[PDB]
Amino acid sequence: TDNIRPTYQTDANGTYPTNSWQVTGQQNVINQRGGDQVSGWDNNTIWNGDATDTTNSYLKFGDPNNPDYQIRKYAKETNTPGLYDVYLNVKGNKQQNVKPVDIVLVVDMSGSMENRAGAVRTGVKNFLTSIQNAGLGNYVNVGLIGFSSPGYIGGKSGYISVKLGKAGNASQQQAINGALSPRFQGGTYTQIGLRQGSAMLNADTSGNKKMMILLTDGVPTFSNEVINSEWINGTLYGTNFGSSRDEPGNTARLRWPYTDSSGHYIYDTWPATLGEAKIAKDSGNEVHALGIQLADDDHYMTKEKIRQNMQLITNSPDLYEDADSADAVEAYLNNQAKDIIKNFNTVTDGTITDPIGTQFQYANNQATVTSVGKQTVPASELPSAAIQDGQLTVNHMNLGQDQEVQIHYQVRIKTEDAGFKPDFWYQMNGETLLTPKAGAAAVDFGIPSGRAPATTVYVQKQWRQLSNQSLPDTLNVTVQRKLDPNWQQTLVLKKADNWKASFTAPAYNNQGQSFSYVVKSEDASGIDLSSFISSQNMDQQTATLTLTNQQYGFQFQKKTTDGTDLSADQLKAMQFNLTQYSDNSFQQASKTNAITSTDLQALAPGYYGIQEAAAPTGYQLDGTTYLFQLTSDGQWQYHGTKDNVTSGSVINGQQTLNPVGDKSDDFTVTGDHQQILTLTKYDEPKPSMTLRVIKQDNQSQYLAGAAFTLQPSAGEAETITSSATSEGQAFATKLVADGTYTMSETKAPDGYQSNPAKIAIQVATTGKEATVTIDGEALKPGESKNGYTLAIDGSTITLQAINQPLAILPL
Ligand SMILES: [Mg+2]
Repeated sequence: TDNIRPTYQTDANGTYPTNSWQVTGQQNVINQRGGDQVSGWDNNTIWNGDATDTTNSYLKFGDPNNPDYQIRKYAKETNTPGLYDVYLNVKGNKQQNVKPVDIVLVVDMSGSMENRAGAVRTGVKNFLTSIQNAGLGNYVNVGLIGFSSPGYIGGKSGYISVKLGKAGNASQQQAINGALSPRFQGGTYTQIGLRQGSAMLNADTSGNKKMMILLTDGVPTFSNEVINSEWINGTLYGTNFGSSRDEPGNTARLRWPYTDSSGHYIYDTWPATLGEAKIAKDSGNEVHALGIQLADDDHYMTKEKIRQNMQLITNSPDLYEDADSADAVEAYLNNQAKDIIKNFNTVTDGTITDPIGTQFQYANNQATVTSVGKQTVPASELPSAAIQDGQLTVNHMNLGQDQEVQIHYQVRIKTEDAGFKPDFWYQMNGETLLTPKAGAAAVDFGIPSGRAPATTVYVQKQWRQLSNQSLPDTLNVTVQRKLDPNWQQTLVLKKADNWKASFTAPAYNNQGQSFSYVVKSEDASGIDLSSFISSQNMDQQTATLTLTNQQYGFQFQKKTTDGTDLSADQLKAMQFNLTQYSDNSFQQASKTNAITSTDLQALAPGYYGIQEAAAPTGYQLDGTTYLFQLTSDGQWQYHGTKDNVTSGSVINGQQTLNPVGDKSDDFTVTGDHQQILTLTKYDEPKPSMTLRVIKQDNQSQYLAGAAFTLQPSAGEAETITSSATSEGQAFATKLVADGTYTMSETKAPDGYQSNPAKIAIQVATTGKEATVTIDGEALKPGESKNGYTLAIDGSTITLQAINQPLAILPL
């Protein structure tokens, strides 16, 4: 068998069969080639791996052309990666060139048998036929002893005999069946049957197995005189016999009982009959018996007692059976035929031991046994197969000519273990052994190997910034998988390579699925990324783990309740401050910076406030500080105001805020990934006043052409020229609430005296009234001072100015 012990190699590619084959179209399993003891390994390097195959890649023991047994172990990958079908096939045979067995049929041909007789005739004929049809004709010598009583069947002898002969032989068959053909008649001298059957068995010392099968209805009515006897386990056994005979004829009970030379009482034919059986057994014969429709022995002995006695004729009770009908008789003999045929199997109570390989686990604990040879192994003869404690064991294998069994189980390669190598052959079994019979040397199945291939996984960084400033040139990341505490993979993602790198890993996990990877970046000292909030996704289709760094930000837009546009001048006086807080109480600012309506400020997760500190010129100040939060996962939350802090509501799309006269402020979340929080802040205008000048000469005529200039406190100077009309001329510049202004005639018209008087106007907080002074002195509506008369009607301030002609020395 040296020529067919599977050999394995181990090297940088793993451990695998040196003489191998592959399954057509699969690259991750490798099996052991078949062979025979003469030629060695077969030439079959690839075939389909179909489990219904019974011809390819077997290891054949004995005659290469007619093996004693042949075996196969191979694996095939399933449609689930890492999960393999494994199959063990074993086919048997009938033995060749071994000694025959000798069987003597000992047939009760007494009258009490004849419809018993007819089932015996047919049963015996089928017994011989069965052995012939199984090709064991030449391995079974069968003889016959038929008994009745002296004078009937056998003549004086009381028995007939057909010598031991091959069961397969036509003339031997005829001789046996011809001998059993006369009508059964006479007494029942069971002792002579047992004696002569044993003598036939013992006539040589070839060393063949010796077997006697006794067919009787169980009541011996003739026996030899019992001379000595022994009591053994509370039954009486005759041990020495005279030539005189006890002849009760139609019952076992003696007419004239006696005490024998061992001082034991003999009152029936049983001591003699059991005695003779004991003598046969002691000589090395195996005695089987069929009790055919046992009936009460008149009113002497119950059928139950007879049955008890019958169970002592055989070597053990096991080897006595009852037959209740003609079919039971044929079935018994058929089963005796099968048992004898089974005797010549090359595999008898055979076993397989199959420990799973280190790098594999059982998919499940199911080991399915099926018959697949041309001759069926019935469900009751099929061996047992069980998986337990990392071992598949197959027991009670019984296989004759053209009988083959297949055992199927499943194993999964473990890729997750810390030491696992992809693209590396691991054996699916430990040493896997058929022991075909008790005491026989074990023989090896060929062990398959499996592997999981490596695959390339890509890691990519995606940046979504609010600027397009310089990003870092590199970024360090760490990959992990599901969380696996040993497995890690660091990578350097580089601007130069489109922010993409790769690693290799096993293509699938312990369950044959793609690994779920997670990735995280490390801090880079030279650049601040607290304003980026990362998210990730493995796209199995592209084999790419993308880490998305999303920048978040805040901005505001400023509006007016009235609906007018704001000047660039107006926006110059406006101030907004962004505050950041330490915690969700917003009780302590960590910082406060100016933010304009053209800014988009990147924000790290935190707590924040936005407040108008100064209104655009013309508009009222709303000093409300709105409070908000950017969470760690890029959620926006509204936390009310400084006056009334709330616990934080998620802002979903928009969140309407406090009323501003006519309108409401709002927070609105914008940008394509909700990355921008936009404040819309409204401003309501300050109520205002208009200033107009009426101009006259010293004689009540309106006087065009006098220049008057209005100087706002922090605003811009405006000059107008008087009309020659009662309506006068207005300034376009609105005198807004709280505002300070001065005015004077900056250019008298030609021929008129300049008037240097200084009008100061201070508008009330309401913006619906004003206080007026002139060269420091209070001037009230209706009153006059230094050429000016004041009137105030609603929100209109009117100054009537009188111009004096240049003085002339009169002549
Ligand atoms: Mg009888």
